[PDB]
Amino acid sequence: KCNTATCATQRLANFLVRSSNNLGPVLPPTNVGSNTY
Amino acid sequence: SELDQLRQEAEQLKNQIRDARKACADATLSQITNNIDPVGRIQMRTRRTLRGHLAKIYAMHWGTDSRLLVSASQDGKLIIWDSYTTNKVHAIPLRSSWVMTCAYAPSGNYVACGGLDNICSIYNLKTREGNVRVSRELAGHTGYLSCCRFLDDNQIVTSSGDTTCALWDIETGQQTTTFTGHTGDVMSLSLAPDTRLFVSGACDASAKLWDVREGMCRQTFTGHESDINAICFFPNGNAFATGSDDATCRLFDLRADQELMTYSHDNIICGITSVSFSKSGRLLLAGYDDFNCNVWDALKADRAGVLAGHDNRVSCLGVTDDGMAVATGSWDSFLKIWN
Amino acid sequence: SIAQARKLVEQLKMEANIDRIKVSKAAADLMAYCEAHAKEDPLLTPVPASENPFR
Amino acid sequence: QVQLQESGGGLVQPGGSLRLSCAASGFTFSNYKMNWVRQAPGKGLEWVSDISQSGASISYTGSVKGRFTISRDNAKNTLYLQMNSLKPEDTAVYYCARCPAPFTRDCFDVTSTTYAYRGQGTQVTVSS
Amino acid sequence: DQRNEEKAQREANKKIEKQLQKDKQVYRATHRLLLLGAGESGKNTIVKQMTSGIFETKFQVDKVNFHMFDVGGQRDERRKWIQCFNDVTAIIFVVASNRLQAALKLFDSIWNNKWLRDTSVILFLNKQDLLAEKVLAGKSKIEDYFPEFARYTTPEDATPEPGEDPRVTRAKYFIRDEFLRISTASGDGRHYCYPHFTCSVDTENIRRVFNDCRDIIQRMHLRQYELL
Amino acid sequence: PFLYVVGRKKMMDAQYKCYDRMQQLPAPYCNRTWDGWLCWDDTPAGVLSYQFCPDYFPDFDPSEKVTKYCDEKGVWFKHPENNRTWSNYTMCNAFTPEKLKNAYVLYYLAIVGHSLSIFTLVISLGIFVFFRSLGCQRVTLHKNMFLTYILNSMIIIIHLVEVVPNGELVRRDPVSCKILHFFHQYMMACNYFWMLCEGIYLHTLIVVAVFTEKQRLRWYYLLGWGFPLVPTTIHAITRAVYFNDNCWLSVETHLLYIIHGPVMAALVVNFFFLLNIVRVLVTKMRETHEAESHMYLKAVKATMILVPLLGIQFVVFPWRPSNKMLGKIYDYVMHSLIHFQGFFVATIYCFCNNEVQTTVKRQWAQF
Ligand SMILES: CCCCCCCCCCCCCCCC(=O)O
Ligand SMILES: CCCCCCCCCCCCCCCC(=O)O
Ligand SMILES: CCCCCCCCCCCCCCCC(=O)O
Ligand SMILES: CCCCCCCCCCCCCCCC(=O)O
Ligand SMILES: CCCCCCCCCCCCCCCC(=O)O
Ligand SMILES: CCCCCCCCCCCCCCCC(=O)O
Ligand SMILES: CCCCCCCCCCCCCCCC(=O)O
Ligand SMILES: CCCCCCCCCCCCCCCC(=O)O
Ligand SMILES: CCCCCCCCCCCCCCCC(=O)O
Ligand SMILES: CCCCCCCCCCCCCCCC(=O)O
Ligand SMILES: *[C@@H]1O[C@H](CO)[C@@H](O)[C@H](O)[C@H]1NC(C)=O
Ligand SMILES: *[C@@H]1O[C@H](CO)[C@@H](O)[C@H](O)[C@H]1NC(C)=O
Repeated sequence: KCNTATCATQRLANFLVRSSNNLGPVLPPTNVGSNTY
Repeated sequence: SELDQLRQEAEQLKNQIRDARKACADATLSQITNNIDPVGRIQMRTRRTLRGHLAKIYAMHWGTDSRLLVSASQDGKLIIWDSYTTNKVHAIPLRSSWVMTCAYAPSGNYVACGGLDNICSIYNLKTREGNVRVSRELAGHTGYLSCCRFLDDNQIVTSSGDTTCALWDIETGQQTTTFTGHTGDVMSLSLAPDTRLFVSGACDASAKLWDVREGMCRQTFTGHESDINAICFFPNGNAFATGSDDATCRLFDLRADQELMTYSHDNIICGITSVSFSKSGRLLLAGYDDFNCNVWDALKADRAGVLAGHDNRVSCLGVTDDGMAVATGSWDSFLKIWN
Repeated sequence: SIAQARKLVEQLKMEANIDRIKVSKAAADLMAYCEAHAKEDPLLTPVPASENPFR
Repeated sequence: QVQLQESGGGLVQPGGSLRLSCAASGFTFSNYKMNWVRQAPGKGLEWVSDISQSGASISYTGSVKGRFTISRDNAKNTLYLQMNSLKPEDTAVYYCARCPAPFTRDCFDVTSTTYAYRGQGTQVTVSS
Repeated sequence: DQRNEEKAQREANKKIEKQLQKDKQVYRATHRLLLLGAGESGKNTIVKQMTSGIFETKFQVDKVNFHMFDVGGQRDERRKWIQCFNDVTAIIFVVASNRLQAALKLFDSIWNNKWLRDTSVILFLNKQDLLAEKVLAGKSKIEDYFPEFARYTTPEDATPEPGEDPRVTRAKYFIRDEFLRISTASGDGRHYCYPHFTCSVDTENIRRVFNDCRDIIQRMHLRQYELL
Repeated sequence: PFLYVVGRKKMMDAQYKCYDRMQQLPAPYCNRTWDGWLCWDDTPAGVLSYQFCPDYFPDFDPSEKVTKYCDEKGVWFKHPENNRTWSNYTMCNAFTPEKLKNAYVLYYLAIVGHSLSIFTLVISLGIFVFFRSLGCQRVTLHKNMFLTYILNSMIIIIHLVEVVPNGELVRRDPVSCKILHFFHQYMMACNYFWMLCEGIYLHTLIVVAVFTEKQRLRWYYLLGWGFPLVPTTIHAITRAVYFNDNCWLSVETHLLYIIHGPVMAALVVNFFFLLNIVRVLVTKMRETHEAESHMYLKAVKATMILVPLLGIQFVVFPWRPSNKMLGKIYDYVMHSLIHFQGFFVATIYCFCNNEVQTTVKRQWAQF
């Protein structure tokens, strides 16, 4: 991963792309619940 | 003792001359042209620009055909520019590197240069194999060369830093006539359109009218307060104006032997570097140290326009032989053509 | 020493006996020369374009 | 026509006082920086003092620093030079010099032997 | 026709521009120095370290071209021709030890000149060995010229030659402070002063100029980036 | 679904590793157990055992904690609803409203920081090319330095407006998306290498080779625009064979150091050039015997104006604090020095420049 200051705009562009536009077609937040591990 | 009656006689001569000047002075030229429609404002813009110099430019000179112009710089180069196509014609590598003036011969075959080397070098252009070389090294002056102007193919008057002007003789190297009488360094001189008379302005706040044939000061024009840096004749030959470091330009008359009008402004502190006249003589252009030049009405003392194309202080300017345009050189190694 | 003082007196006396005219005549001569060459002054009035090589 | 005429000067006893007046004409006195220069017998010219445009910047040479006093009047175009406790070593002719360009901090060619912007001066002799 | 003559001017212009570039490459690599001194200042001894009114010595040290210009042959009126040295690297000033007050009143006019506000001055106090014997013998002390020398104190940063009377070191630093107080009176950061000392047998004069000229070019580059 | 298969590879490996780790167990003890996404080491009845969340799933994040309750009475944590063993994983969920809002502020800060850097540098670049009286050897480097900032700001704006908020574009992963990231990864590396070119040239007139003028700028053009082509093409060929993500919008792989390695190395030696220049600058002020308070003020003033030009903020601030409050402040101070950088360089070296001010004032007053 990038923890340097250089790879910071790519870090921002990566978080925004995953957060509102999940790549999976279902776009489902992972389910954390007693039924799941 | 002996200097008492001589200085007292010299003093009385100045009073009777001053009284004779005021006796022949009744109506100022400003009052005569008061009933004449002024020019007002003129629209003059930069036309051509030259970008082929490294060090600051001291002096320049136009030609009789109003086609070419030569300029000097501290790099030791003489560039004969083309005022129309902006094409460099010649590039003379000077042996020295402190040239302070240059001149253009009326025939267009010779050029002049001088400075701290105390030697006026004449360079021939129409040589055999095209290589520009030095023709005659005019040596004999005990000071730096300040200005020089050609008269014929073998006669040239120089103004060095030893308060003496000498009428040289090319192809011989011997001075023919030496003009003495100045107590200060002569800076610039101008030639009347008759090759018989010329005025020289020195650093003693006085301009002396010299004669080429007999070789002595015919008339002495005073009135300035600081070192005179430039001088120029009126087109008719019966008048002349000059500038100094006191930010004032005074126009004198040869026949009247006195000044007629003063061209100056309140917020102008910088001294005049170069002056020039138009063909008709109505416009008076004078350079200044505040990085721009000015245009003055020679009959009413109105500033018809301000030319501010340069970035550094201007050191030379001149109207063409036909008056179609006026060039201006400054210390920014840049030459411009204004029309 | 004393030659410079005597030389200046001789030069000053030579410049004394000269004929000088009134300023009114000199003012009229300069005014006439500046008004009789107005057509020959390219700086007094702007020359029409396509004529001067400084276009 | 720049004209500078000096007044005063002459035979003075050692330890006395003397005053020199420099009348100016032909130029604006409120635009040019004024100076003083002396010429010792058989020696070159020596700078003495100088005064600024409004008399603020005053500087003297080390030989007569504090001993002399200068003052100018722009409305009268007259310069003054006061002397106190004269010495036998100060016998010389004093010239009223003015460096050429106006409104300039620099001040050139005052000490030069061939200078146009200075008067003939007045001879000052100190003896018995 | 006009096309042939115009093409000839274009070829002649490019040949000149090529020569202007070749000469500019050899001109920007040289440093111009103005060697100025008073009457009998002994500047000819510096020329030994490597009519006509200008003398040019193109001495080279550390593969750096230096171009000195002597004043000998000109007159005493330095008003109109001193404006020609507003583009030089530095003005080498030589003072010989009232010949001192004339040197301080000339250095003052050069420092306060409106066209020399960006030209730096390098000092070289010549006649140091004779100045030492003049103050030691006492035939002509500097007390008559400058009465303030009695009240002057020797600075703590004095680095004199071992085995010398501190009176000479006091006289040397007094002259140095006199020239420095004139330079810092109108010093606005555009140009500084570099005082030094020189005798009739010193051989490190070219190294002092080299170090002084190095400081000038190195300091004016800091002003371009506004670091100073 | 490429992000899923790479996450599956890592989680199966973690199953293997502690399936070996459990084999060294010697001899109130909750036995070692593997949950679905992670495995828990043997704990002596410890309460609320913590560990970093697994980075297998993209929505999750490593900078949080996973909580597990074991052996309160002899058994692990039992959820009251399902009555089955469950590990707390709700805290490891990025894209939470607070996390998203901070990202939205950083997104608009980058847009404003780059849009303001275009209108400020176009005027600055246009002045240097039009005013031929300011033609020096360092101005040509500044014109190329300003041109790189404009090109970098333009590509970043296009990437953040035409690529980021488009979801269908990333799923289709067209070739135009990869070549746009290639130009973004090339102009960014070219910007950080021109800071070295400005630093090398600055460390050529103050320390070494001061007398040598007319420096051959052939190496500066090769290092500025020509050299970054090498790290970008090595990373590109290794990004299509080993780790090929949609639009290359992934910062998890270690192959980005191919480009950002020499970039950091070029900025480290650029930071060393800064310390040498300031040390020389202080030495030049000690000979003048300047006041002590004025000497320190001049050294700090000359330092803050060289940080945006030489890119020192990438060397003095390479760490990222894991704390929530500290991390939020770091993201605000870092994005205010990266995006708002072309505006600072233009203001200091063009607007604040003395030679430029007198030139513009003189050019305007002659009307
Ligand atoms: C200068 C900072 C301004 C911050 C303003 C925050 C609120 C403005 C609206 C933000 C909505 C963002 C929605 C983005 C949706 C997406 O990218 O898919
Ligand atoms: C001086 C030049 C500046 C150029 C700035 C361009 C800015 C364009 C983008 C502005 C924000 C657009 C937000 C779009 C949101 C959406 O996709 O619905
Ligand atoms: C990919 C878009 C940007 C492309 C930029 C390419 C620039 C090529 C190299 C230019 C070298 C310098 C040219 C100008 C030199 C000068 O200022 O005199
Ligand atoms: C964006 C495409 C860039 C392609 C690579 C460009 C490499 C340029 C290398 C230098 C070329 C110009 C050299 C000029 C030398 C000089 O002016 O002295
Ligand atoms: C990829 C190439 C990087 C080159 C880095 C050095 C750039 C120039 C450094 C200053 C000038 C060095 C000397 C140049 C002239 C010479 O060869 O003598
Ligand atoms: C000057 C360059 C320095 C760094 C060069 C090497 C950078 C690391 C390369 C790692 C390659 C293998 C990575 C395996 C894990 C992964 O796919 O992310
Ligand atoms: C990863 C970056 C590698 C290159 C960065 C370092 C380049 C150093 C350049 C030093 C230039 C020195 C010039 C000396 C000139 C001389 O004295 O001849
Ligand atoms: C351009 C630089 C911007 C810097 C922005 C800094 C924001 C400072 C915020 C400080 C908050 C301090 C209080 C936090 C309280 C809390 O949440 O516990
Ligand atoms: C030139 C740099 C500008 C820097 C601007 C920093 C902006 C900080 C934004 C902080 C937002 C705080 C909002 C509090 C209220 C809320 O929760 O809506
Ligand atoms: C978008 C730009 C807005 C204005 C930005 C600031 C412009 C300059 C203001 C400060 C001028 C300082 C001038 C004196 C200092 C100096 O010349 O170094
Ligand atoms: C843990 O393992 C040991 C040994 O296999 C066993 O005796 C014990 O019952 C186990 N405990 C639990 C809670 O599974
Ligand atoms: C899981 O952790 C979160 C965060 O600490 C907490 O709010 C929540 O109550 C926890 N859930 C359980 C079942 O412990």
